[PDB]
Amino acid sequence: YVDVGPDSVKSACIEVDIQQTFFDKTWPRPIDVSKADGIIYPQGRTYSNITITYQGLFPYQGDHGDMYVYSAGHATGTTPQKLFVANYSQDVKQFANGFVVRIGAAANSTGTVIISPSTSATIRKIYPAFMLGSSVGNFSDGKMGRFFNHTLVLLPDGCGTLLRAFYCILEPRSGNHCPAGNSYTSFATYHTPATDCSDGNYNRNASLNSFKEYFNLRNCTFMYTYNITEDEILEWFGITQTAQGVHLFSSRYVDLYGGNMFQFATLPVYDTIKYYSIIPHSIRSIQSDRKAWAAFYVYKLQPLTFLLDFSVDGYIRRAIDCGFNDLSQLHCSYESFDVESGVYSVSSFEAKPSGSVVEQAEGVECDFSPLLSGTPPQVYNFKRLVFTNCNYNLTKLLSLFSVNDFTCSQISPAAIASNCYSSLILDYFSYPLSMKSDLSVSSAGPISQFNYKQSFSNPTCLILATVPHNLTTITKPLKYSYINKCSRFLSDDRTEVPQLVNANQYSPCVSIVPSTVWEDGDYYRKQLSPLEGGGWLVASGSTVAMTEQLQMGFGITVQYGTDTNSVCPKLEFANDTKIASQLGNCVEYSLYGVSGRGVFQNCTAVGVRQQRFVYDAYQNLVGYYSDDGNYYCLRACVSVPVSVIYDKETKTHATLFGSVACEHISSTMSQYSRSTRSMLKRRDSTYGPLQTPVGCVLGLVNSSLFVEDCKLPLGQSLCALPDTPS
Amino acid sequence: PLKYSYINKCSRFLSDDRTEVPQLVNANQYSPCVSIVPSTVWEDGDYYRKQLSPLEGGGWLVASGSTVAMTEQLQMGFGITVQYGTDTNSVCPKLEFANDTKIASQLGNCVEYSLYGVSGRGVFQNCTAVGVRQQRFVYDAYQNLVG
Repeated sequence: YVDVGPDSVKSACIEVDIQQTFFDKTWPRPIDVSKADGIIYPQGRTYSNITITYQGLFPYQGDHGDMYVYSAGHATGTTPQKLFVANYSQDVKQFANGFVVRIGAAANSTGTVIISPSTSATIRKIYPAFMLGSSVGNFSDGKMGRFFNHTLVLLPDGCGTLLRAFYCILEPRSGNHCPAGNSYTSFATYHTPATDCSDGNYNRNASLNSFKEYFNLRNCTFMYTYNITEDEILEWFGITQTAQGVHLFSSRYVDLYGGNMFQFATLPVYDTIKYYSIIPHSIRSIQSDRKAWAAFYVYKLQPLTFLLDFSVDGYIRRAIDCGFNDLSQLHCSYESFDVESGVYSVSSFEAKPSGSVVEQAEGVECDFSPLLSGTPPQVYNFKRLVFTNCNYNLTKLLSLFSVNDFTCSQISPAAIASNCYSSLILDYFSYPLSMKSDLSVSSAGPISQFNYKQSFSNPTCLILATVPHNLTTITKPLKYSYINKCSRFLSDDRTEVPQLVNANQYSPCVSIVPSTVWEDGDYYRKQLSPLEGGGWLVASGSTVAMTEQLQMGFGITVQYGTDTNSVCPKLEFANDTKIASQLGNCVEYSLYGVSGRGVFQNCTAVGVRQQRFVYDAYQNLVGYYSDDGNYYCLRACVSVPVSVIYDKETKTHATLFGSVACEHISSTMSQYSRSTRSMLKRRDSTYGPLQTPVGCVLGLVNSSLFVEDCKLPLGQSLCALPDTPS
Repeated sequence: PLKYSYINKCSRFLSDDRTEVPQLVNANQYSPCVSIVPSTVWEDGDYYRKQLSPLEGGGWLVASGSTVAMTEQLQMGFGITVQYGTDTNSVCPKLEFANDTKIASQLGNCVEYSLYGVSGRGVFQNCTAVGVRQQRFVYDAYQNLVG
């Protein structure tokens, strides 16, 4: 393992007190995508002074981030004491596609000491520490953030000039206030700046030793160190986790001024990261000497597309988060930072459909009790079960067997249980696990040639299983057997023609074949009459030795109908709101397994009743002749068409919703079209909708003036008169 | 190894002890069940279960495995894959550059080339570097190398 050096001197750890209420600040920092905030440089490639679009993991433009700040600990007079820290040890996050940070964002300024904030000390850049891993949990004291197995360590050590990476296992300590000891409160690490960070001695292991104090290093597999230089200018840093390991991106390595992050380093850790947390730290500074520290920000990445303004210096100087809003969408769609003035359609509102109702059942159980006894048939002797009007829980049925093969076609193995159908059909037979080779829907084997064919008109979930020793009512055939020949000899006794089995049907030769094949290679022949077209029917079969536990095969298929969809899963309707009468929005629904969403009203039944569902020329439901005696007319679902009126000289715009009317328009909305419409809110944070002859709009003054040339015409005699001219 | 062995089950039981959902292995990654599974499967059909916390979303992790008899000479499997990068194409075959003309400076015609495995042919001249350095290869809007 890694040469970690010496262990901690004492079992006890400096006591940690949570003072998190002192750390509250309101210093949010939204991503300015037009300054390329948080932009990681493209991986190993650049472009010249051009505009292009690109997709990758990037923080969303609207994010103001999560902010953290570190402080000096407990100290009084001329000495350090305990660790007065925030609750960062308990701050377990889900790792989410990597993240980027701002370090030193508030540096070269002033703030407060935090824990002693009235001091109003000037603020300086400070480097964050982190831990990541695949598993977290409670400490023996119930404390959050214990990490399990190997963990990913990030810590600056001593000064910001040294950075460490580790991949290692933590060992808790049983001393006073320590991770196994039961006087423990919270994790923390610390720096002792009075002797650390000396200009004749930067303590290369300061922070790690203060870490060692709480946890011994065990199974250290990775270690890296980096030489860094100090600079109060803000830097960007990013992490990703990939199949090629974790990668480290930074502006410090390459781009001090533009802030683009380049892949400074890589890691060999191929373990999935599920959890991400920020490590607590304290400065063991003298009370009289306390100093304040600059705020730190972090932003999670998302799979987003951007328009990118590369400079001739190869740095992205501006960008457009394409999906951030409608205007951004336009810029991105035309790959420019200045779309020409005009009126443009944008994505419609989804109209926020309401939570679902159903009309499924009433019904009886789809009792499967025939499967519980006797010898299941030879493959040419199929026994079939068909259910209608009934409710089931197939997992209870499945518990009765040990399934050694579950495969399906046209449906997931889960979905075949979850879905309602008009019929549920099951074919079952004896079938060993030696010959279990010839069952598939595409099999060309003699099993499919003469004994079974499965139609592709329906989804089908095939099962091979064995019978448990406590299913004593199940019995087994003397051998497992099948037809391996079924052809007709010509009346001239030379030519011969096979009769392949029809889908879901018995081959004709079953009429001459014995219920089981007594001996392998048994064959039988029948002379055929002139009424039968002449010739001889000729058939034969083969056998497989019996097994100590019976082996079984099941073919299961389902049929979807219209008003006959009455086999369903057992309802979970208990403890729920009354259905289906809400009405209401275009409510999502499942009516006897007929699913979709839509608007309904009580309205004039039309021909013909007892068909339930009647559809139009495009097979869209017209309405439902309900069981409550009301015909419910379907009025589908609604959306709001919307467009942008853009005057690029003033850099302003208006919007239209039109025929929807201002009854459905309000100062805020969530239906939705875009995640924000802040581009309108630039002024319309203070304004309501206006109703017009084309219909409801935003961003407009009712001037009612007359215009000689609209410039951006609204049709009819309507007009978007320009905002105040330059 | 004493036997060759593998995982044949890795699913999570629902907290109601009826429904169960499989956790299939991710491409090029370990399945989560390796955290409870032993380094080798000691006996064919060995199975192990872990109750999952509410922090873990509840339920039980359930896993099992199977074994194959050892062979007199060891049998091995190798999965080998390669990644193509841009300016990172630095794993190559050993060069056969010995006993050859000086490269790459000819210039010359549109000379055929392979620059760190970046291949094609083209004309080159010494000319005004553009942003940004240490990306080596910079391309146009159609992903054609600029220089």
